[PDB]
Amino acid sequence: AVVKCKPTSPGRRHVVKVVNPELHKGKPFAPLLEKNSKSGGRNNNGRITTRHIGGGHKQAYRIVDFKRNKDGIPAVVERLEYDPNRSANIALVLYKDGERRYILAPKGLKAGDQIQSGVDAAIKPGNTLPMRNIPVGSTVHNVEMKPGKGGQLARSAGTYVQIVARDGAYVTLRLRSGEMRKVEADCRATLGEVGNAEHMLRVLGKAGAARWRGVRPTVRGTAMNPVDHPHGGGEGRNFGKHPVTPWGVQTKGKKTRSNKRTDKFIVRRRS
Amino acid sequence: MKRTFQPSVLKRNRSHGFRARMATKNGRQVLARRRAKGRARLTVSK
RNA sequence: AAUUCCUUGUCGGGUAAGUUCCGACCUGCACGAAUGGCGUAAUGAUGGCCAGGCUGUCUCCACCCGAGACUCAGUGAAAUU
RNA sequence: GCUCGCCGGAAGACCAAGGGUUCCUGUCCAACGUUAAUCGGGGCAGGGUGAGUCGACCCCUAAGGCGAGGCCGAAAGGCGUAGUCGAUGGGAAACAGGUUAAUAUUCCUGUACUUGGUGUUACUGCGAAGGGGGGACGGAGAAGGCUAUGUUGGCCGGGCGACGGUUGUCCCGGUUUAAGCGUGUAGGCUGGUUUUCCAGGCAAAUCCGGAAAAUCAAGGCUGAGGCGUGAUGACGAGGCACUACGGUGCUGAAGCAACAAAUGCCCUGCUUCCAGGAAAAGCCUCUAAGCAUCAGGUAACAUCAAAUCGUACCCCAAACCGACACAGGUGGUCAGGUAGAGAAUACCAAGGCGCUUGAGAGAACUCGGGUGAAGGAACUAGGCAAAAUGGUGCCGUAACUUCGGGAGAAGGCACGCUGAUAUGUAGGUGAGGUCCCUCGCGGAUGGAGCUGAAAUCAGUCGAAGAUACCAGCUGGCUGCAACUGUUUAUUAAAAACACAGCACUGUGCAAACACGAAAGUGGACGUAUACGGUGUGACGCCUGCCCGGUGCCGGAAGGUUAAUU
RNA sequence: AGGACCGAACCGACUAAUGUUGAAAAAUUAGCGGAUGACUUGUGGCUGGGGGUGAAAGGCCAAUCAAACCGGGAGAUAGCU
Repeated sequence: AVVKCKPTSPGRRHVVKVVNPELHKGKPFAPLLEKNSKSGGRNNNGRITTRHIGGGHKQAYRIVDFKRNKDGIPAVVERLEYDPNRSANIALVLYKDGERRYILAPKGLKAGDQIQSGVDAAIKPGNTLPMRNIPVGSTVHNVEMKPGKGGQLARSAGTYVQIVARDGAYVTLRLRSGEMRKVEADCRATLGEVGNAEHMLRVLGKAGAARWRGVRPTVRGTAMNPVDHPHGGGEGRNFGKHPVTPWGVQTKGKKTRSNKRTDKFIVRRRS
Repeated sequence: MKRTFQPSVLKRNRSHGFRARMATKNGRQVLARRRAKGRARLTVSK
């Protein structure tokens, strides 16, 4: 639910919080945890490669199952949990044989729901089947791009994909960006959508909130000196040149896709 | 007012110690130059 | 006007007397709408202006308590030429 | 040696880092000490640092470093796997008293504890570089139960007053004792035992996980303090004798209770929130390959072993970093009394100091302070500086507003001491006694003793009762930026830089982009509700007209055009 | 509950005076700002010179920064003193 804080002090007037009581108020599953140390945007050379990264709260990595290759063994959801490594939530499931795993939480999943994977699985949210056995025009998420490696598309808070056609060994999909892409008709996909749709309505409300996420302040560039940025300086506020990155690239329309390796699985890129 | 030199034995040996000088080609050339000059103390070991 | 050269523009308010300040007028030398326009409670070791209280800031300085300055003994510099 | 003054959340005490004999004793005064010097952190000589339990080494790992083969690179070399190093973190064990001129949890006395090896006896399923459990973890807040510690009374010893009084409700001092062992309380968490079965834990498994039954609810784990023992001991104010007036033998009374109370302990707990909170070993269990009249495992007793290195002294300073015996800088631990909300402030205890030139004089002028007739900003670029306001309770409080604020707005009244209400009240703490019980560190009742606010009435002293230290000046109009924050170390703290919010644009994952001759790494163990770049800068009402120029994004008829032939 | 309020430790540096061959190659005294957080601090580690880092001043990188320090080419060149 979306909750608006009262203005008892500056820095709380514009704070908007998203509260989900269904989440587990306890420790996570220890056996499925790993260490995750921060980098600060620096590579093995010690140089900064991505700016505006640093600090934040300590986090632990949850091992999530993006493959879903346990076929013929029904599982039951135990509880919903909060994951600091991603915007969406996760669910702890229990298989009949006694194994536990983490999966992305679909839209309308609760505790006690039953899920299954395989060719013969039922068409219900949370179930994973190859796109060959999924009807056309349905909504799916966590889509595999190559059979066996695990889902890579539609893993965010409230994203999903739509199957539009099936010609041969390939299936055409409409991604959340509007792109028309086609992949082989052997990749697994999960029915339903990722349920955190309210994630987009949150308002941080103050600078300190952004620092908690590990985001460092951004310096414009027109406020620098000519030796530091092409936008440079000047007596006052001049800016008499075309917008440009550091290192000299346009940033206002210039496309930068130069792959040319696939160039077949794209039809209607966007817009 | 805090000054520039803040002593620390552990950091002194790890930065200018004998073994630190022997771990690189350039470090071993420092010792060669000092041996030729005849320095009584090659490094800051002790 | 943090923007107005002519300029202390003109009128009114406040003062015995106001090139500053506040409110209007528009002849905008050379405002203007995300290198944003116009408003805005709260906040500020931020800029300008006016009152009450308060006083040696001042009319106009007087006395007093301490550390140097001055004399005696010991030690004993410097810029410059 | 007797007085005076200063610090006392230090200017006292104990360490790390760093220094390296500055420590103690004898002797010397040239140089060093901002003066003299018999003195010294100075010269010379001798002496001093005692550990199975403290620390290091050692076992284990974080960031990170190195890195057999390997991949890449003109050479040098770069990255990285298996591994191996790396504390600022995890991992067995000692307390009190006595003693030296200088060391001690290290020596002595008394009383304890831990991990290994060998051997004997009894009983036995033992076994890993593998599996599981455990180790193992955030912020804030709220109490309750305790201790350190303090105060008073009782008790024991001593005292009867340099000047009026002081045999009493009077004065001074002491009233101290550990680890270990036994007991398992306040309180916290979790339902137990038995049998059968199973696509999981890279194979196995009696262990972990999962499913289905039966039978009882009392089982277990964790846990401050208190009590007992340790202790017929040690310590002990004061006496009595050696006596160079530098010190040791001998002996030694009381050694209880009540109240108050932590920022420390129970607490790695409990409650609650979003930003969702290390790793590995020791340790406890389970089996594989293997070995079984052996070897190994558990328990008892005896015996042996626990090496090596550090240990002096300073450590908010004259010994460390600043060229100095330099108003500077430097992390952790201990936390007494009266007043007080307090680790502020004032005066003190334990303890430590008066800061390494002095003696006189009492001019101008400079520095740091106190007071002031009448006027009260007339000073000045400018109320710069100074003066002034200052506490608690009650009454009362405007425009405006995003309804939280503005606000401690402004302003007003009361504050000491004595007596009574009440020989000390409300409240807090709680003994004896009585009854009961799963008789125990139990429960109910009971109220002695101790401790102790606030208010009202009356009286009373001074010019002044929040009397000292301590401790907001207030109000009206207006520009800029929303706000808390950030910045030119050493002339600029701002209207500048960040900021939440908003928009455009790039990017379908071997992503764009960035560091790299390359390998590769970051982005990210993320996937368009995501990530990068650019401009604007909370919020409210809004954001008009122009695509000729330059850039960017599309388009194909034609013209022009490289290497090559 | 809070980048909430008053205020010590702790971290900062707005005003004035003194000092300016200073006690000090940036400090002292009296006031002043933040003080549960975008906070502060100990130990160790990583980023190297046309490069680093930078809530952005051309700031900082060992009292040195519009291109650090040391050695070398080197007795660079100087129609100028």
